[PDB]
Amino acid sequence: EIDYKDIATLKNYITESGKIVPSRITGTRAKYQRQLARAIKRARYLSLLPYTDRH
Amino acid sequence: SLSTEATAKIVSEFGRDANDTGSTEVQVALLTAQINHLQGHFAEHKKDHHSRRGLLRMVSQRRKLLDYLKRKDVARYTQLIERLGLRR
Amino acid sequence: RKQVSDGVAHIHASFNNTIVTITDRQGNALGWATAGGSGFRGSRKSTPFAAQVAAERCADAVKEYGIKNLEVMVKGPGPGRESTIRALNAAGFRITNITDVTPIPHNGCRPPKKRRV
Amino acid sequence: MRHYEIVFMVHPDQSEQVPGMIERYTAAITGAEGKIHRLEDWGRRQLAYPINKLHKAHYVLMNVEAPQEVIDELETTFRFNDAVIRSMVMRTKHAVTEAS
Amino acid sequence: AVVKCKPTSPGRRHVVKVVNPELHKGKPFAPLLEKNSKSGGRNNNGRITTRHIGGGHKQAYRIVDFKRNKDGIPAVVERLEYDPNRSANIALVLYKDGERRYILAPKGLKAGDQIQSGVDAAIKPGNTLPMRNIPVGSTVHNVEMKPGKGGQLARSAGTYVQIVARDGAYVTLRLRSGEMRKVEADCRATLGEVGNAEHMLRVLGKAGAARWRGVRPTVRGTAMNPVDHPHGGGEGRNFGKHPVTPWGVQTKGKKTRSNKRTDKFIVRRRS
Amino acid sequence: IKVRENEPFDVALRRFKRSCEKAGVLAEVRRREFYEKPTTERKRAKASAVK
RNA sequence: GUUUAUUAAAAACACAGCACUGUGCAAACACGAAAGUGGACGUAUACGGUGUGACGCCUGCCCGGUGCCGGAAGGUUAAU
RNA sequence: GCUUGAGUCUCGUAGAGGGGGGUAGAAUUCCAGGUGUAGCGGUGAAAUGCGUAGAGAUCUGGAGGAAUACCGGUGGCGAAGGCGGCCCCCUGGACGAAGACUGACGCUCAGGUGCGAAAGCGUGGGGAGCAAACAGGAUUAGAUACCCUGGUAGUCCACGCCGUAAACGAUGUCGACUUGGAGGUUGUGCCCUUGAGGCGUGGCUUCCGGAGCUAACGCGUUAAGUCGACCGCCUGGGGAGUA
Repeated sequence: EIDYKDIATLKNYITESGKIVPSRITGTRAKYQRQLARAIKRARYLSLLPYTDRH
Repeated sequence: SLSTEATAKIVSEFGRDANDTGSTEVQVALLTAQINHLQGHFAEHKKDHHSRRGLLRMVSQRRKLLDYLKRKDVARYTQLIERLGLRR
Repeated sequence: RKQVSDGVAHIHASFNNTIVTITDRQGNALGWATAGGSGFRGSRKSTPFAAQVAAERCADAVKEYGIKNLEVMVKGPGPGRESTIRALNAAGFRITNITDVTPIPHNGCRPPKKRRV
Repeated sequence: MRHYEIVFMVHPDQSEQVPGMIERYTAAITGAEGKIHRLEDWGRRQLAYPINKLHKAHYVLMNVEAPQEVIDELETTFRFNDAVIRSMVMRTKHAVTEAS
Repeated sequence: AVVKCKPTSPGRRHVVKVVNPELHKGKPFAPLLEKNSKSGGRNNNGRITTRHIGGGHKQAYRIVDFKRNKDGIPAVVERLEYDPNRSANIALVLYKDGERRYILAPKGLKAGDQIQSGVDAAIKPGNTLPMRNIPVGSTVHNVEMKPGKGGQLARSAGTYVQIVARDGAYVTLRLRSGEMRKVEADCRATLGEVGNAEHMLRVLGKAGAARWRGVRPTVRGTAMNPVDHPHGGGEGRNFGKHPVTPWGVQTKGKKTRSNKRTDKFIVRRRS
Repeated sequence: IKVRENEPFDVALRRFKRSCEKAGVLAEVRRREFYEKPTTERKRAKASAVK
C-alpha cells in the first residue's frame, strides 16, 4: 500500500546517493521492502525521486 | 481466467440443480469455456508454452471426466457432447 | 589572472595512471598533469607519490590563472585519489567540494573477462 | 469497469492549456461511462533529474475507473501530445485517503 | 508459418513456399491503378543503359500515398493486397469522407475493428506524424527527405529508421545501411515498420523465377573476349588483372560518391 | 559522494574516504562475473561464524 | 535451358545460391558536347559491378609487391 | 451407495511464471563541436596499439545496441530448462478461511506427444560492449596457451531446426506413518484493536540434530527411516556410448 506520492516517506528509505536502503538495516519486512522498492522505482520514473546523486 | 458471471451462467445452465458447481456436466462445461477462450489467446504469437501446459491440463482433466461420465451414465454423456459440440 | 577564480580538479585515478585536469565550472580545461609526465613510469606510476607530483604539477600549471577555490571530482579505483586531494590542499587551493564521480553502471554492458589467469 | 491511476507531467511552457487538457480528457472518459475519483492538479514541481533539458514540470493526477479501450486511446493521446513529456498509467490503486 | 515444398522436380527442390493468407485474392482497386509499360534497358536515345533488365510479367502500377495528406480524417484499414511493383505489400485505406487510397502495408492488420488517426486512435502502426512529433525511441518508415516531398526512406519491406530525439531543426536519421542523415523536422513519418519481411525469406529456386521477375542473365567479363570487357582473354579461366567495371572503374573498394551539397546533411557514412 | 557540511572546517578531511562502496562496486564491475556460487559460500561462512 | 546462322551444342555460356565492393535518392552507373532519359514512377529486405556457381563438409597461411581504403608528421611539389 | 482420495464454485493473498507492446535511467562505444597540450593505454616489467594529422582528460549536442547498480536475501515463482527497471494488455499455477457441490471421477505409465540452458544450423534483420577463429606484442628452451593491444562468427530480434549438459538433490512419481530445535517466506483464527506484542493453525523453504539406515561420508518428518503402487535403469574394467 506504500504510495509513490509520499516522497517524504520514501526519502527516509533512500540513501544520499539515491539508492534503496537494505532491509537488514532499516528493519522493514520483506513485503514492505518489495512494495517500497516498487514505489521508489515508480517515483524515480516520475522524476520525483532521483535515480542517482549526480544527475 | 473465467469470469464470475460467465461461470455462474454456466453452472446455472448445465447444472441439474442450483449451486451444483461440482457436477461433471458443470465441470466439463466450464473447462470447455476456458478451452474456447484460450484458443483465441493462443492464436496470437503462440509461444506461451507455460499457459499451454495449463491448457493441455484442462483438456486432459476434461477427457477424464467425460470418460467417467461415459462409464457411469451414457445418456448424460451423449447429451453433454451434443451441448458442447465435442468428439464429432 | 582570471576573473571567476573558481575551478574543478578532475582526478582520473585509474589503477595504472592518475590524470589531474583543472578546468573551469563550464568544463573548459585550464591545465592538466599526469603521473607518467611527472617522471615516474611503470610500477611507480600507480603509486600515491606519483599522483602527488601530478597534482603539484597541475597546480603550478594553473597558477597562472589565479584559481582560488576548486571543487574536486574523483574517478576510479586507483591509489591516487586521496593523495591528489591532499597535494592540492598542500598547494593551497581551497577545496570547496569533494565529489566521487566514478562511472558506476547499472547491470549495463558486459565487463571484460580478461586478466582471469 | 477497470480502475486506473493516471499521472502526467506537462512542459512548463505549455502550462496555460492544462485545465483544458484535463477537461477534454475527463470529458472523453465520462463519454466512455468512466468515473473520475480524484482529479488533482499538482501544479508545477521541480524534477530530480532533467528530462528533455527542462527542470520544472506541471503535474496532474486523475485516478479514474474506466474501460481499457478509453485508457488505451488516452495513452495514445499522451504519446502523441508534445506537451506531455511523461505519463504513467497504473493498476487499480483503490479507494484510500484522497489527496496524498 | 511456411508450407513445405517437396522436390518433385529440380526447380521445385529449392524454392519453399512462403505466402500470406491475409493478402487479398482478387482484382486490385481500379481508380488507384495505371499502366506501367516496361522499358527494358531503354532510353530516350534507345540504347541499353542499365543492363540485365528485360522480359517479365506485365505489372500494372498502383498509386501509393507516399505523402500522407488527408490529415484530420480517420482512415480505416482494409484487406492488404499484393503489389508487384514494390517489395512490400500495399494496404487499402478508406477514410471517413469516402476517399480510398493505397498506403504501404503496416505490420498489424485488424478486421472488423475501426481504425482511427486522431483523438480516438489506439497504439497502432501506420499512424502518420511529423518528425517533430515522433515519440522518443520510436521507429518510423516512409519518411520524407524534404518536407512535403513524399516518402523517400524506409519504403521497402522490413525497413525502418529509428529516432530518439532531435537537434531542434534537423533530425538525424539512422538508415538501414548505417548512414546518418539530417532531415528537417517538418518531414512526415509513418510509425512502425513495414511488413512483408517474411516474404523475403524464400529462395527463388530456378532461373525462370528471376526471368519472371524481370531479370535477364549476367555474363561475367572473364567469359567475354578482350573487346567486350576489360576482363577477358587467354586460354584459361582467369584473366588476371585488377577488378574493373565494363567501362574501367574499380569494382572493389573505390568509393564513387561525389555529391557535395548533401555532405553537410550526411554527417556519418556507413563502412 | 558528498554530504552537506559547513564551509569552514577545522582541517580538510573527508569523513567516509575508506568506507566508500564505490571502490568495491568498481572492483566487482571490472572483471570476474561469477555471481552464482559466492552467495552460497558467503551464507555457509556466515552461518559457521554465527554461533 | 543457351551457344559459334553455314565443319565446334561441349566439360563452354547461363542458372538458382554465395561473398565482396559501391550507392542515402537530383543515389551509384549508363546513353548523352547539353537538355534530358534509363536505373526507377524503385528507396539499402533496393539497385549496380565483380568473382564463384545447386546441395553436404568447408574455405589454411602470407598485405612483402600491385591495387584499394583511411591519416597527412615531415619532405618534394603546378598554375599563381 | 458413502466421503475420507481426487475434483468444481464463492472470497482473497504473494510472486524475476509465460507471451505481446511501450517507456525511463546510469554506463560503454561512435559522430560532430568547445577548452587544451605531450602523453595515453597496458603489465610482473615491457612492447604491439593510440597520439602533435591535437590524443588521453573535460564539457555540450546527437546516435545506437545490450544488460537492468541499489532493492537482492542458502528470498519468490515455474514440471524442468529457467525466470530480475517501470508500466499496460492477454494468460497459467499455487496457497489460505468458511461452506456448498460431484461422489473413487484416483495413482503410475513402455510405446506416444509436448516443453527443454548454452553452443550450433537456416533465412532476414541488428550490431554498443564482450569475443571462438585470426593478427601483432611479450613470457619461455619452445608457447598454435595463460598475460597484453586489436578483432570476425556468435551473443541481440523474428520465424524454423537440433534435442544435448556435472539438464544435479549426482536422490523418479504418488500416498500413509515416525523425537525435536533455530530460522526465512506467504495465508489465517483468537486475546490484550491497545508493543508487524502473546496463543494457535496451514503451504513452500534453510540449517543443525534423535531413533533408524548406510561401507563410511552422511541422510534424517522436504529420509538415503518404516511401508505400498507403478515406471525407468544396472550386472567387472578398458574396448565403448564406440562399430
